[PDB]
Amino acid sequence: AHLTLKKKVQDSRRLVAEQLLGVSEVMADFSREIKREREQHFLQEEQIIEALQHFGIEIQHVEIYSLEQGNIDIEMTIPFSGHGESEKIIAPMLSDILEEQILVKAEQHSPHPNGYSHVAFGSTKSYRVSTGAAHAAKGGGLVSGDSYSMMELGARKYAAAISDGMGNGARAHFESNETIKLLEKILESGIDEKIAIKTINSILSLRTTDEIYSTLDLSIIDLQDASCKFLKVGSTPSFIKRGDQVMKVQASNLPIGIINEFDVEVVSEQLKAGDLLIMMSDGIFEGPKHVENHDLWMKRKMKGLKTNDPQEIADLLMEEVIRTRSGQIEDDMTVVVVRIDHNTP
Amino acid sequence: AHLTLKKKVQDSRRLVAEQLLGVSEVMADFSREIKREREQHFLQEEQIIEALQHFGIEIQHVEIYSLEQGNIDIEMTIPFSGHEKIIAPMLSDILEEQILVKAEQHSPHPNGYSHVAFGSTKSYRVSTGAAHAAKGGGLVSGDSYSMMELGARKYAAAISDGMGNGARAHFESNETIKLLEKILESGIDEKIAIKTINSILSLRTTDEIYSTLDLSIIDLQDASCKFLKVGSTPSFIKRGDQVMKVQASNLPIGIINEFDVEVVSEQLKAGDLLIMMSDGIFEGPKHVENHDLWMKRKMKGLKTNDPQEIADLLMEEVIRTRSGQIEDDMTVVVVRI
Repeated sequence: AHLTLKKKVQDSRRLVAEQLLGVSEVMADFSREIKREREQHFLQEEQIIEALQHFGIEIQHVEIYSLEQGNIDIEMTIPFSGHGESEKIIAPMLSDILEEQILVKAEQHSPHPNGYSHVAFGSTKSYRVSTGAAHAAKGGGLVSGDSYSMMELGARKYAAAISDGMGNGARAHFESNETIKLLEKILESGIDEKIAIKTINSILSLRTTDEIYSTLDLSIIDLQDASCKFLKVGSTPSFIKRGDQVMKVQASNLPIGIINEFDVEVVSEQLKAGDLLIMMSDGIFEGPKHVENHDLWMKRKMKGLKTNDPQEIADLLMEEVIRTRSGQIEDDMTVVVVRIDHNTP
Repeated sequence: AHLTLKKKVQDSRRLVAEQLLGVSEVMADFSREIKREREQHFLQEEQIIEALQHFGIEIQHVEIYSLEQGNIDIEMTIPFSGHEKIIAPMLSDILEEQILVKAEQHSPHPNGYSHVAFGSTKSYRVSTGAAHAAKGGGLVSGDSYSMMELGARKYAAAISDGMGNGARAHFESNETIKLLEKILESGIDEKIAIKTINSILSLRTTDEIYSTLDLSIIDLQDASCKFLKVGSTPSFIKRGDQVMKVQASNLPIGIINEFDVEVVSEQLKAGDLLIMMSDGIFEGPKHVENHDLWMKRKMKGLKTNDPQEIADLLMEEVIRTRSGQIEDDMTVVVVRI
């Protein structure tokens, strides 16, 4: 409730600049963070070659292909020698990485007095992951307004994202499918997840509307110690099932765009082997039209599930929401399940 | 190739990272370019207040609302005085454009009440017109266009195509122009504004990934034009009876080319007609070898200067080459000076 100020084109021009300066800040903040990751691995590489010279080990042949904390892969070649010397030179190799355990793969191919022993070292992963999902559209036809994806990023972590958006058929998929495709590439870079969401949230800021773009739900399970990073930027609830318990995780923040200041909060939970992480969109959680308490209804539905296969769990919950109606589907429905259990190699 | 590249996921993610550093590079360069203009507007502002002070009227309460080379608008307060001569030097220190007067003398009394406002001057009036059509002749077309004015200095016109189908391409075309409508509005170098759009739209590292673009910028200062073409989409200029075609060798939007986009400049005068079309109109007539010579004879047959009629009478004539069929999305934009 102010004056007129009808010469407002300049006020819009300089305001759009701050939108372009704001996103340029998170891009520069992303550039210095990835450069910091380049300097750590480079410093780790220098520290590794000095440690070899000092310890009584032979530098007959060496090749370093890549050195990420998740995907550790280096190759060496040393004289044949004898006994457990191929692995007791690895004890300092674990300590030089300071964080990761290293295993040995020794390929000795020289049935002659001359020494030709080629060896490769790789990272170790714990907790094997099993996946499965169920998909459904509002009209049950062709393409749904909800999009999901779940891919593994090397050895360390398994990712799972779900995006919603608008309710229209074509108007919501092209906007929801693009979010996951943009997230599927930014998460592949190996950047901090809390920063990766601000970077996606900044790029997708368009028109300065309310609830502009695709809401999203990201869950990343670290295989190092079976920890999870619950990132909710779509305000969609998620659940964890351990035997017969059902623990609900939720977070306060608004959809993707520039709807909130001071970005997105992270939520962490600790799980063990045999646990079941199920996620759904708003079409399943608010699916049944004749239900008041959607939290108790979703908890009791899982306690009746008597299986550990993640594929069946996604379907028995999906069709149970359909059972509450006369086969009706009043909204786009999507559910993703992930199970955790050790490798036991 | 080389080895069997077992753990390519490491080599494939370092490449995706470098793609994301490239767009982060032009974004930091975009920030330094607008900061350069913000330091230019600030350095000129300090240059203004000392020149305004040295005068028998004193600065009093001068108000500078905004000072970009396109929209110059400032207000001052001066004594009643009598017989605008303070604006001829005010135009010289800014070193560009021209300034007009707008001084209204309120209170016809020997008081010192007198408000004044100064604004930029624009030359060469623009006239617009376009024609729209869908692939199946339906409601949803794969081509999207827009033509808005950015203050006083320039009139813009963009056309994007993309895929052939109506649904898969309507989102990619509508998104390109909406993203272009915000990057051009910020006020930045046109050559750098294109590398900003193309870097953001780099996704999946495919061939001919996203929407091809056709940008035409008409400067109202001296009637110069900046032809920016991403996708080798031809355009034409009509002056009386001449038909000049502009083209560029660069490839569609994405990261399909290195060393960014070449800029093309042209000089036009009054009465000229800038027409633009997508690949659905230029390749409209299917039983034609030379699409350029065919399009040239069609414009010499156009006998009107109304930009709206030119867009329809050219589009409807492309339909006549077929049996009323529309084999692809069609879009044409006409601009007169």
